[PDB]
Amino acid sequence: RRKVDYIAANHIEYIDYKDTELLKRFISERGKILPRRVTGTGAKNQRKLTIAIKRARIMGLLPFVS
Amino acid sequence: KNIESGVAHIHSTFNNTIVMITDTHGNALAWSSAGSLGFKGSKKSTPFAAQMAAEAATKVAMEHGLKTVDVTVKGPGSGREAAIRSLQATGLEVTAIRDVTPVPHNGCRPPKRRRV
Amino acid sequence: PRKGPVAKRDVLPDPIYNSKLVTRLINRVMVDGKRGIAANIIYNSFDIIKESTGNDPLEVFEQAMKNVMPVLEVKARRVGGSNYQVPVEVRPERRTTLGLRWVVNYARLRGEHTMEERLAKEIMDAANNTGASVKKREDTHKMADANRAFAHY
RNA sequence: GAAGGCGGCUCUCUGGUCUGUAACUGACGCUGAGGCUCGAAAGCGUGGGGAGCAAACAGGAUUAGAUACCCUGGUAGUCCACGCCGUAAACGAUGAGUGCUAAGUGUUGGAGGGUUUCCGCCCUUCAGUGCUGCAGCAAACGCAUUAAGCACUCCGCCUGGGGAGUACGACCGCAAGGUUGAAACUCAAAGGAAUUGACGGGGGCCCGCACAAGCGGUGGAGCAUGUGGUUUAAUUCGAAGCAACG
Ligand SMILES: [K+]
Ligand SMILES: [K+]
Ligand SMILES: [Mg+2]
Ligand SMILES: [Mg+2]
Ligand SMILES: [Mg+2]
Ligand SMILES: [Mg+2]
Ligand SMILES: [Mg+2]
Repeated sequence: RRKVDYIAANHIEYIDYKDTELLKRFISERGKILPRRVTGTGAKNQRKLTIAIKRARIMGLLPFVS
Repeated sequence: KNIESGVAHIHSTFNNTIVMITDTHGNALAWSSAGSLGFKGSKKSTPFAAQMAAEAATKVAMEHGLKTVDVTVKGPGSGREAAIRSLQATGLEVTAIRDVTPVPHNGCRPPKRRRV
Repeated sequence: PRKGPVAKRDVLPDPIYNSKLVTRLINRVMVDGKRGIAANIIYNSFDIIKESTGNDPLEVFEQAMKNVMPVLEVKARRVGGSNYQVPVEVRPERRTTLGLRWVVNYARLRGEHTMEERLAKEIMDAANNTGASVKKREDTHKMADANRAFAHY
């Protein structure tokens, strides 16, 4: 279905791993990253989100599990 | 001996379930299993065997003294539901449930399949 | 059969006691269509029961059937390389059939000189929970409880 | 990414590709034997390391046997650095390059335009990546702007099956063995695709004293009868799973 990206709608870019406020909504319980087909992001932005989230995880901003 | 509450550790597998009741900081308070009850062969892999295990462990634990438990599930098998129902029946109020099924994160090489 | 259940012909009551268990027991103990001999055997046996006990023979027989009728059968199931049993909640008719069968068989197995005496002694023993039929009941129930693990199957 | 192959994260160095741009060179290109380079996994050499897994191997089981499948252990090896090996169902089982040839649909990276408060939607276009499908092609299966169509350039390769990827020779390699590569003799077939059947310790649906539920029997005794062997002068001939044997 035609769905909208948060990022595109918000006109946000240069996704920093610090942005927990934006990254935490693309995460399901126990830290798993929501699929693109669930959320509705583009491939480029989705990959940037993956990298930012993994950075946040290693930097303690977000958990790997739980 | 007499305490308030602990945890329910239920290590269910394809061959056996092992129920273990422990204090929240870890030091155990009771345990039991199908072989302990007296099951053999494939009977160890049964919800009824898990039920009897939970019964015996809860009896001993209540004999020590407690009221409620948290539930820490782990492993395959179908004894989970029957054992939890039997915890409720024998008296322990099921405070909460969580599975801690270990996700290897691609960590180790598992063995071959049961053919070739 | 493949085409579903079959409804059975009704039971004819007993002329004197007006019961169905009695007539069906006649049919059980009968051999080669001899309702006359079977009925005479049964009525003389219940005459013995009236003789040695003031309770009604029908009530004593009801008590025996309550004490012999099982509740749980074992049913066989072949899971590949191992065939094993499964407990089974028994239908109320199957209960009575097995009861009459056990009673009559162990009665005629008893070592007395007439089927009258054999059956009467067996029924009284069953009503007092002492007979081979009750042993059979206990055996089936113990096996059901020993294989109780297969409640799911 | 040329392939093999490459998935945590950050940094250092580095390669190729795509889009527009139309400034510049001005046919400088393509293919490319022979050579050079890279090249899954196994494997070899030297030295580290070794959690788990695991050839070999041990024991238990199974089995008529089980030098196997199953189980419990477990060595090399799997891993790191260098140097060798250079093989694969190394497969899109389809060489590379260029052009032309209905359309549909998704999708990745862009660009342009017409809208849209932006987002977004729409139209066009390039480079890839999938599915459906017209023409045509195809022995058929199937392919079809990512061709197996129409065409052209070059390279590699085939001329029945086996013997045989063997032998001889040469080259390569520490070795294992690799690359090149026949003949004698032998068959009148080997093979591909598809069709009908049959079969399946393949699936689905259904049925039958088929199982289940039950009742009563045979097999044990004696006799009757028939049959097989055997004896016999002959023990007349026929009948041989179900479907021969009162
Ligand atoms: K080595
Ligand atoms: K078939
Ligand atoms: Mg290797
Ligand atoms: Mg197609
Ligand atoms: Mg049967
Ligand atoms: Mg016989
Ligand atoms: Mg006949």
